[PDB]
Amino acid sequence: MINPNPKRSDEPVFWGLFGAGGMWSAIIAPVMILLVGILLPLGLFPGDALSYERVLAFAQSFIGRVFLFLMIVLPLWCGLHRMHHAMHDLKIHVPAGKWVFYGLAAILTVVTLIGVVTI
Amino acid sequence: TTKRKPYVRPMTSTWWKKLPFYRFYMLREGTAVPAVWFSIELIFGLFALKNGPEAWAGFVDFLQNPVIVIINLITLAAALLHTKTWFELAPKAANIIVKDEKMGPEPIIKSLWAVTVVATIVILFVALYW
Amino acid sequence: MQTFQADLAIVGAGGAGLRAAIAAAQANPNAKIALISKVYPMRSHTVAAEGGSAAVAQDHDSFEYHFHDTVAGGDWLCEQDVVDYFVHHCPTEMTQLELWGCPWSRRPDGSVNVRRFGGMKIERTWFAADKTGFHMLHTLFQTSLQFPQIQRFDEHFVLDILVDDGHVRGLVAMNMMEGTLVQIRANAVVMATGGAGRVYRYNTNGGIVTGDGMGMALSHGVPLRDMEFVQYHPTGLPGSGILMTEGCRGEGGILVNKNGYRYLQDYGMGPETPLGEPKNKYMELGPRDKVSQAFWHEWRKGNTISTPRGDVVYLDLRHLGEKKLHERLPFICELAKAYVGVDPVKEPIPVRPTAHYTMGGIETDQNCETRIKGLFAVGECSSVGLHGANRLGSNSLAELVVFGRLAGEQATERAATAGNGNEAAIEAQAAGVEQRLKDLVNQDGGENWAKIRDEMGLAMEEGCGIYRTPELMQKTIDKLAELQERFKRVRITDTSSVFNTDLLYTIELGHGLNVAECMAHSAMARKESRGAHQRLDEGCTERDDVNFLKHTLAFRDADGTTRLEYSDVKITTLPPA
Amino acid sequence: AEMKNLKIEVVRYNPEVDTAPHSAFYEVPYDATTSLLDALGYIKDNLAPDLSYRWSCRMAICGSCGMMVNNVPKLACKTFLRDYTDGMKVEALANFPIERDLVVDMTHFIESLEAIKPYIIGNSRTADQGTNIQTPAQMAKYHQFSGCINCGLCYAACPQFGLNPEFIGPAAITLAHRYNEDSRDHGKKERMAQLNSQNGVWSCTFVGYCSEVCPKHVDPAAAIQQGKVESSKDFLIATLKPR
Ligand SMILES: Cc1cc2nc3c(=O)[nH]c(=O)nc-3n(C[C@H](O)[C@H](O)[C@H](O)COP(=O)(O)OP(=O)(O)OC[C@H]3O[C@@H](n4cnc5c(N)ncnc54)[C@H](O)[C@@H]3O)c2cc1C
Ligand SMILES: O=C(O)CCCC(=O)O
Ligand code: SF4
Ligand code: F3S
Ligand code: FES
Repeated sequence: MINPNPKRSDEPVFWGLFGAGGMWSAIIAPVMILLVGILLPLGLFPGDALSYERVLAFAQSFIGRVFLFLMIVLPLWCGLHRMHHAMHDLKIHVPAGKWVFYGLAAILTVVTLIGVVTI
Repeated sequence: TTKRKPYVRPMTSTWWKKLPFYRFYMLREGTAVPAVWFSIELIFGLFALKNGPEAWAGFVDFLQNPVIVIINLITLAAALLHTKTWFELAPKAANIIVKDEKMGPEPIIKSLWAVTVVATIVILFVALYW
Repeated sequence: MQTFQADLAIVGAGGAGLRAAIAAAQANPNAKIALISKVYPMRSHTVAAEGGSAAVAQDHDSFEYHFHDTVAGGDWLCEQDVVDYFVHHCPTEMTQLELWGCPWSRRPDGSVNVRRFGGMKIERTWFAADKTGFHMLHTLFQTSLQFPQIQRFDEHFVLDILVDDGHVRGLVAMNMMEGTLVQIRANAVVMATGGAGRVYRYNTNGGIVTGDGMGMALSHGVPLRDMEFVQYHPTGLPGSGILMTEGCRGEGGILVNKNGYRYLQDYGMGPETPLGEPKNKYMELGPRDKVSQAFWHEWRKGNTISTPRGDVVYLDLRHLGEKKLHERLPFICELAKAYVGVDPVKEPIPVRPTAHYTMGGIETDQNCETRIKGLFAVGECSSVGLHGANRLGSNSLAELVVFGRLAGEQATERAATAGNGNEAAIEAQAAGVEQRLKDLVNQDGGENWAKIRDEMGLAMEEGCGIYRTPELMQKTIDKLAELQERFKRVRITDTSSVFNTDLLYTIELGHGLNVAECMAHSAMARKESRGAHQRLDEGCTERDDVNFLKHTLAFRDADGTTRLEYSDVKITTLPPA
Repeated sequence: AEMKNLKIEVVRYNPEVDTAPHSAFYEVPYDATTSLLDALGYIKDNLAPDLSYRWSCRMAICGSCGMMVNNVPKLACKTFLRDYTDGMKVEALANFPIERDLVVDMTHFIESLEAIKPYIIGNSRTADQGTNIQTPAQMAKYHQFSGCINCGLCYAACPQFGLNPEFIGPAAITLAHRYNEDSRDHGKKERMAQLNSQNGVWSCTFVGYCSEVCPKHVDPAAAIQQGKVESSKDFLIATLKPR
């Protein structure tokens, strides 16, 4: 019954990504949700550290661009990867799972790549 | 012919609802949602930031809508959970022998949080202090 | 009955059975071998062995020391021609086990470590933590997967063997899941069913060790050798009879009575040794029998601590400490915690001698062949003449691989030389089996099998103990005779066919009683004290080389009588004196 | 003295008569030391003599013991009644087809184990040359993973196995990993295919319940992870082989 010789899985690429994704997201997202999610919108910051001028100065620097890219993209691969598996475990039947989720990532990757090559 | 009728119990969509160990796993996986939600926010942010001061202001206004705040707080709760659980699991990928024993997960767990702490500070510093 | 062809059939998927399985496949690649087991191969009792397997490894050792050790520990009832061979193939076989992946505990220089067992002066016991059996069986089983030649029949209960004209020609087994009968044709058959420890009330054995193979052999004219010799292990948990490895006492554990007195010094095994350094042959490490005997005496004085589980003495392991314990005693640590509620670092563990190893078994030549051409026995169910009156600790597991192999190889040749038997009388033999079974199913009477069981176990304990007296051996013999009778009035209430255990347990009980009778009859007839056999009655308390340097052979005749014969003991270079 | 009794529910099933498994209750006397396997036996000898189950060692070493107890994959011979004073429901090992009573078809599990070639491969050394050399450090690599008693609890535990019966499962993977990590073996290539399949390591979403129930403390979850890493290493090598 157990087949003689199975076909290699594709998963090591997605797992590879989701690996970096989950790792980055784990170390860095906390701080980031704090700043953008709570500190900035509540004005709880020294002088003008999170003023529209300063953010932009950083966003337009080389480091900033690279940084924002990873920051947006890495957790996307991780999280989407996970939602894809959540479908199976939750017993939900999804047409073209890999194409939907991993597609969605690739798009937003691009949307982002564009975004940080500047709009 | 055979007298045996092997009975196969069916696995239901709700299986994880049964045992708390499973629920907690579902919860662990639930953190994916806010993860992407947040990454999405950053996109709006990023693009509104490129369309100049007026758009950026209306983005900062969005993040002030009392509901959004509540969602972003939850986002952070999700995040921390992801962090804590992630830190428990990654060490299992290593198979590391320190003088004749297989080293436990603890040494790595600590290092990972140590790095998290340094990072958390370094960013809060650079972001707010200069 | 569906029929299967095989070049040879192995009954039993334990260590020895599997070792024969592999041996046969390497000796002839084109063979169809039938490996037959009532449980999955890795459930065999062998897996529970903790002490270790014995083989000459150290530079200052010698095969002659191993030999001396066996024959002496066997009280000179060993076949010295067989012992000689055995010792010589121990390293080969142990090494090969390493070669197939057995993770033997190693010296820091990365070579196999060895420790002392069974009182051997030079330590030659190879070990893997204290799960040596577990590793050996799993290694052997997992190895056996790579031979296409081996066809497995898992969960198949072997009912009988087929024989005509002094030759084995096959066997008949139940497919336990389906409840249907099967017949495997083979011109040579290996009995590797393990012993009969399960006929005692308290014993260290797995439920499956019920003597089946021996019983089967009995039914065909084959005698059982030296069934009076039954080995108790000095230290077992009360109630379950669960074994605590001698390794406890090798690492420095102590045995104390209700006054915390180390009692063994008062029984010829003194002077008390310091907690640090134990010494071989002294105190807790004294000879096996003397340590068990000492329990009996201590109980006589009223020095045993009394639990609801029974009267016990204490095995004290606290002075060993945390680290020492977890490196070598982790398994023993969890057992005691689980089954008696004792952390061995916090407090003492209850122990008492328990029935352990069947020295006796199916009679065999130096080639593992029985009096029925093509029929073989190996391992605990057999008697090759290795152990004599007392098995050396760790020589048993060694025996599985050493003789397992020999059997697999010998059976390969008999299967090749066979020629054919008469298929009419053969198919009639099978009709016979099938019919005897329907006889047992239909049998009415309303006697409960489990009580005949419970009562056989009791008679065995009370009559065939560490110490043995005519009065009790007789009462046991008598008791067994009633139980044998009552057995014929048993009703198997469960009539279903899918994994009927009611039936299976009942059949094994049948076998138990036949075997039990052979221990009891053999023991009484041996009017002497030798090895595991200790009689208290006048003029039977010592070793008699004049009249009893001979093996006991117990046959069972169609009339249901257990009749004894004696045979000579082959001696080469080690005459007693 | 007087032994307290315990009302034990056991889910009976007879393929010949029953259409589905149905509960059955049995009063068992017990004390501090009574296991479920002891209880099971009492029932068989005294109350229900058609009660079929697997057991042998009586000391949690053979692995034939496995069943469900209050919805937890447990070993009869290691489950003690003293803990279940507040009701005790006993069921056949989950995620396996029930054959009869507490006895489940273990077949997939067997074939699974067999498929990963669990035996030393491609070591030409022979017995006359003596044994291989292997340091305690080298053993430590695979050692813990070598203690699986093929009990199968970890499969009843695994919801991924529950949702994909074709998933070779925690044990099988673990056992493969043990041989791959044995310094004495060179049959890694012969095992990767099975581990690399979607039904291989790639069916594990790291629920990690396997390691939680495993009576032999083998942490199969950790081997699956370690196997995920190796499958990915393996994937890369084979992507970069144009050869
Ligand atoms: C707790 C314990 C510890 C021990 N430790 C050591 C030790 O450290 N060193 C040492 O040398 N010895 C030790 N021994 C003794 C040794 O383990 C056994 O004698 C040895 O394992 C027997 O192996 P075997 O193959 O002959 O029997 P087993 O391995 O018990 O063979 C059993 C096989 O035969 C099959 N079988 C039986 N009846 C039937 C049937 N009717 N139909 C089909 N199949 C059947 C079973 O299904 C099973 O596959 C120990 C024994 C015990 C109980
Ligand atoms: O004490 C042990 O662990 C083994 C006793 C001797 C044997 O059975 O081989
Ligand atoms: S890993 Fe643990 S649970 Fe799984 S079969 Fe092996 S011993 Fe049993
Ligand atoms: S529970 Fe199952 S999902 Fe993986 S971690 Fe264990 S095999
Ligand atoms: S009976 Fe052997 S594992 Fe429970």
